[PDB]
Amino acid sequence: RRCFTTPSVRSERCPPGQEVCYTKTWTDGHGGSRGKRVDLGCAATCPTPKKKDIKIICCSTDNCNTFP
Amino acid sequence: EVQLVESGGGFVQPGGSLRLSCAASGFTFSNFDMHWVRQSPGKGLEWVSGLDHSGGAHYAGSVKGRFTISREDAKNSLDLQMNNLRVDDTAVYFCVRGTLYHYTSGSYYSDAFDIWGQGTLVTVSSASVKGPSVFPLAPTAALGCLVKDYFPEPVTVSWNSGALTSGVHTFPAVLQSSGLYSLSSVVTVPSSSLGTQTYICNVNHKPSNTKVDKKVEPK
Amino acid sequence: EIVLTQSPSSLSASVGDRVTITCQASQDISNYLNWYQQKPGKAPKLLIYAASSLESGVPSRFSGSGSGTDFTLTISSQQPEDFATYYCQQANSFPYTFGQGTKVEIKRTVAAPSVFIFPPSDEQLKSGTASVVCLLNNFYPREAKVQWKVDNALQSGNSQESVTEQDSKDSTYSLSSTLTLSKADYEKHKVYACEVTHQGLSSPVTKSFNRGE
Repeated sequence: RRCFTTPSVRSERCPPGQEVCYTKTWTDGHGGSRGKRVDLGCAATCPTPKKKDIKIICCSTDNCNTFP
Repeated sequence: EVQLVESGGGFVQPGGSLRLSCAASGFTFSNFDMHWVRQSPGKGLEWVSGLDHSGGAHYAGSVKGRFTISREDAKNSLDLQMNNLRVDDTAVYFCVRGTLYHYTSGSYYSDAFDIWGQGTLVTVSSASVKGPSVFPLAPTAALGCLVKDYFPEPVTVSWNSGALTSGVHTFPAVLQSSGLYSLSSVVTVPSSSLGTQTYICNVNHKPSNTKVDKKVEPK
Repeated sequence: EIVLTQSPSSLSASVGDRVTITCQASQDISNYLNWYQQKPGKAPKLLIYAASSLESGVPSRFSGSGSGTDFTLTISSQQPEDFATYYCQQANSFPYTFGQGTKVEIKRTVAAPSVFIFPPSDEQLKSGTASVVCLLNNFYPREAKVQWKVDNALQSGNSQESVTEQDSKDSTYSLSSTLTLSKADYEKHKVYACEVTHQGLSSPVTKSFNRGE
């Protein structure tokens, strides 16, 4: 499957087995002037947010984790 | 996993030149700021030059005019042409990727240095390749071998063809004022065995195809 | 050029201790300061960016603080894998500059050095040069004072000393001091002495020989 992956945002073939695209956001030390960080990649299981303001969005179609 | 690999290092004389190259695994140079950072015992870590994502080059003052950083687009090759080298340029050179962090407001480059190559050794010296002289350090008792006047690093020292490893101390080499290196290798053994036990140090210097076995006994 | 002053250049810590490393910038750099960890023979590893933000995979015991000129790296509980050298690095303006580093070493009890002196071999004396070696074996801490004396004359500027890394087993250091003399200067004098001052010794220790016995 294909998902948008960071750092350089492009569609990439997921490592086989991984069929879930994800979007992960969190707050940096620069969040006041730049906003939330955002990570994009593949996964075999939708990640579980550690704690705090980490929110994770998952889907299961090609290139569904578009950049906000 | 994402990696960087350096190449093109070696030994050169003052005024000489060296062309370092860097090859990336898992990403494309043109999307990132790339940097060269060198490290030496004496000045520490030093940013040498950078080539940002948009194609502009930057250089440290001690290097500008002599070093040229460049990128071969879509060829996975970041190069650093180092001309008119000096002794002061002797260091381990790291290929370093500038970080690329994404926010809801966009992309930001080189907040930090997240990917570092294994490093390549650059040594500028007027000396030529030379085999070492091996002298005994005659004698719990201590004995050793003095490995003096060789170039370049490294040498390997074993004791009794590798059978003697406990209590062995091989000190880091020191660059003498003559431009040649020197070090000692020592080992502590019981005083009762000084008369009956044989002690050999085996010194190997690959750049000069030199191999010396020296017997060390009390006087 | 922004100057970064790391303090201390070196420090000893035990497992579980709280480690504090500071970094001071010669001018304001906001929070554009990073921290790296480096093991011997290896490349530095990014640990913290933007003064306080951790990289992925970095344990929670690492933390950072500060903005402007005064910055701190804290290891809440020193672990065995944390004995390394730590560097701060500013990303505020060109050129990128690093601190001199803070080498975290393994704390242990004081152990006095075992001292040996070695006269030059007759083989080397054929070359016109004489080397005299003083060995300091398995001691802690690193700080030691080695003084060379030739017929009671204090030597200065003609000796170099080399130090091993902290031993993987007992965490001790070893040091060699090498006195370099010409063959003519060596055979003019008779008594060669190495006096060692170390915290683990009751009083300084001298080792000596007489040329030709």
